[PDB]
Amino acid sequence: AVESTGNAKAEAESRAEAARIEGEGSVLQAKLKAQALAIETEAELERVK
Amino acid sequence: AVESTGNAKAEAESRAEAARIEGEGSVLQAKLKAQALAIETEAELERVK
Repeated sequence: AVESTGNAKAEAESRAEAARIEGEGSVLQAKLKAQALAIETEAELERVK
Repeated sequence: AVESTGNAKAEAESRAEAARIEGEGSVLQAKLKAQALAIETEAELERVK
């Protein structure tokens, strides 16, 4: 019981870790993507104007 | 009886463990996904506006 629960807990917490780093990393990368799209669509809107 | 119930209990608790880590991990990852979709659709709604 301790063995199977141990390994399953290990793989599961591994997925939780990957999910967390993917989480915050998605947050920051989406934020820089937000600034990028913002400045790009801004200059684009200007010159197109 | 103790043997079969023991092994079945082990595998079952293993599934419970995986279900729990999948649970909270789904919670946190869905939350970061929520912030990501929020900021992304926010900046998107702005520039599109």
